[PDB]
This record gives sequence, structure tokens and C-alpha cells, in this order.
Amino acid sequence: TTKESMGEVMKDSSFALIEAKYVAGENIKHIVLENVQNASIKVRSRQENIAGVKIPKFEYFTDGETKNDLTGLARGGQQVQQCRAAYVKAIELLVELASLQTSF
Amino acid sequence: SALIAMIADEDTVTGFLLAGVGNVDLRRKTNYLIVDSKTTVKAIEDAFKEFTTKEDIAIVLISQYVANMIRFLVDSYNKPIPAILEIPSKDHPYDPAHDSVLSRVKN
Amino acid sequence: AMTFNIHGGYLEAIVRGYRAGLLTIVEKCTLKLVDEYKHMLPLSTFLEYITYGHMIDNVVLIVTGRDVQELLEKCHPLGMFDSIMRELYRLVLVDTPLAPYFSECITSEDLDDMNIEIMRNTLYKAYLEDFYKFCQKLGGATAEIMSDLLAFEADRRAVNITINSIGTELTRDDRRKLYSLYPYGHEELAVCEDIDQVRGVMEKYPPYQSIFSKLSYGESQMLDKAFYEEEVKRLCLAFEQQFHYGVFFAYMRLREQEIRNLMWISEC
Repeated sequence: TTKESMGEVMKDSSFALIEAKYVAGENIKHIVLENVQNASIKVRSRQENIAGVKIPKFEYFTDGETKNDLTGLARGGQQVQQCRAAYVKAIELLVELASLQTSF
Repeated sequence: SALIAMIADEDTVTGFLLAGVGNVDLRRKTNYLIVDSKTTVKAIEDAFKEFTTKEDIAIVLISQYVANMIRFLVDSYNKPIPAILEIPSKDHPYDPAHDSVLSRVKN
Repeated sequence: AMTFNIHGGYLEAIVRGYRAGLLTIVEKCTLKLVDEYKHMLPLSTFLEYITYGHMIDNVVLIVTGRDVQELLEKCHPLGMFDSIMRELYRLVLVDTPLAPYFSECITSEDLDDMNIEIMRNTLYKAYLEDFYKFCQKLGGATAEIMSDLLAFEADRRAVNITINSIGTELTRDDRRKLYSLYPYGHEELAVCEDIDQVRGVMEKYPPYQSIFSKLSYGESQMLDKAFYEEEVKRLCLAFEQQFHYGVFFAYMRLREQEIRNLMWISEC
């Protein structure tokens, strides 16, 4: 299911970049790089024993602790709705991938 | 904890790096910036084996597996938690090939 | 209008021809426009004010602090003026009228020019100083168009403030001051504290009104995208191309709009 969501996640994400180009044109680039209104890169994962096997619950950004946001840019809302949603999908993707590898 | 790509299409990575804080998973303070295509992304696999595996950053990112040069990280399928990544499009549609976790996920 | 016939006819004709000629890729187009302006180097003052705004952008990029020199080089040399941190902002203040106001707004230099919210206020002050430099053209129809554009920018800044920068804790009086004759007074859009309530008041502004229309994209957006349709309209104002006046800044704006359209087209 997460893989099916993948790819469509990037297709949705590209709309945020198009909106940023339309509204604010070029990004801040360099260290700032702009284009981010939410989904700060902070996560929280823990190995959990399921069926006698420890399974890391890899919760990444948009689903991990200490996530932060800084208002909204011209396309910051589009980035949050597109790029940050991709992070939420990727959290489950990583957790499921680790669990599946360990279980296999 | 965090997730450091340090190489990708960087289009969605910059927007997903950081907005308010968290140091963009220390990709700016440490490791490398999410921007890529300037050099070989085999160094990205080396950093993932070094920096991501150092417990600071859980995951990584590579785009389309075509120019991602992720065949060096093919052995990174073992220990999925230190090295877990899925190829997005980010204007470079994913192409199934030997990568960090692509072969294991597809199988 | 006999003054154009008496003197300055050749430069005005060359500028008009350059304007009519133009109807990554965006960076290349901006560099070509900068090269054309350099080859060319009244309407000259207006073009200088437009370049002053485009250099306020590059200075705010440079006043902060990451390959900053490479980023400035990637920009057009008109935007990245060769003549041109607290020391960086102070140096930018020389030869650029727009920079010192940005330095004044950014009391902590790069820290008070953070790209999240603070750089918005710094660039707003820089644009205010650039508008003062444009007003230093002793008025005119082009000055009226510049004042309308500045009012649109101030309304967009106030709308974006009430929309998102309230969380950034920008003071309502300060944000109104941050959002900039016409740009100076925008109490109607600042009366409503609520984002939804203030969006209607900002759209009620004459620059925003009759251009944004539904404004599915635009007034809803933050930063300075509220008057995006009004910017295209002001570009269409240059499409009139009335002669015997100063339209070099209009020519530069049209070239920039063409570059932006080419960038938006991108592949196919």
C-alpha cells in the first residue's frame, strides 16, 4: 500500500515546486533554499518486539517527534500539502521496510 | 531521530529539509546538503554507510536509480534501519534497478 | 513631449526596440537583458530604479551570511550589480539606494534577515527604499505606475502578514510598517486581524481589485504573491507602449515577465 502511494507522492510534490516557481520564482537557494513551510527534519524511532522479533518502528519526518514549522511561504502551503505529506508516507515506508526485512 | 539524504533531485528535498528548525536533520551542520548531480552519488552511499549508520540519521534518498549510482549501496539492503530509502520521481521518475532498498522492496 | 525630439531620442528608440523585441532559461534570459542594458549604458532613471530593486534582492541574499558568491553569479548581473553580516549590508548600502533601508529593518544583520520571515521584512524595507529612489524621478505617469505596483506589493505583504506572519510574531503595527504614497497607507487591509477577514480587505485594494478576480492562486498565497495577477496587468500596461515617455523600467519588467513565462513553461 505504501509503495502504491509512492510515485503519486512525488507527482503531488512536483505541484508544490511549480507553485513556488509561479509565486516566488527562484528559491532562496544556498543554506536557506526556501520552499519549506513545515515538516522540519526530526524523527523518533524505536525497536519493538513483535512475535518475538524486535522490529524498528521507523517513524520519519511528518510522523516523528520534534517536527517544526515556520508559518507559510507563497507556496509554503503547497509544499506542506505535497512535500510534507511525502514525508508522512516515507515514515510508514521506512518502518514497513525495516519490519518486513526483519520478518523475512 | 533524523534522516539525511545529502544527495537527491533536491527539488522536494529542499522543501522537505527544514522550515523552522531541526537543522534539516543536520544535513547542513553535518553530512552534506541535499543538492546532488554535481558529483558521483556513490559518495552519498558512502555517507549513508558512515553518517546515516552513525545513528544520527535514519534514512536517505536517491532519485530514479538511473543517475543515482545506488548500485554501490546494493549491499546496504542488510540492516534495513541504517540504510532505508525509496526512489521518488521529483522530476526524475523512478526506474527499478539495483539500489539501497529497491531490490529488497520489489522482491 | 518635444523634449524627446530635442534630445534623448536615440536612447529611447533603442529601449523601445529592445522592449518590442522581447514578448536556467530564466537566468539566461535575465543575463541577456542585463547585457542589453549594459550595452545601452528620464527612462534611464526608471531602469536604474528597477535595477536597484533587482539588486536589493541580491543584496538581501548577500547581506545574509554556502556558495553565496556562486548564487550571486547565477543571478543576472543587473540583479547582481558588480558595484554593490552587518559589514556586508553596510557595503551594499553604498551605490544601491534600496540596501540601507533593508539594513535598517534588519537590526541583527543576517539574523534579522532570516529567509523564513525576517528576510521578508528586510526585502520589504529594501523595496520601500527602491520605491523612494523611483519617486526621486520627480513624478510622472511611469512614476504613477510604479506607485501602483508598490501599493500592490504593500497590500500583498500585509495580506501575507495577517495570513501567516502572525505566527512569526511580526507586530501588526510593524507588519503594516513592513508592508510599506499609496503603499504607505493601507489601513483598510490591516483593520482585519483574521486571515480570511484580511484577505477580502487586501483584495479590496485597487491594485488587487479587478485583477485577482477569483484568485485561487494569488491572494491566498503568502510572501508577495497576492498581486500576481496585478503584476501581469502592469505588464499589460507596458503593452500599451506609449511613446515620448519613460518606459525603460517597463521594458525591463516586460523582459523579466517573459523570462518568468519561459521558466514556467520549462519543458514543453
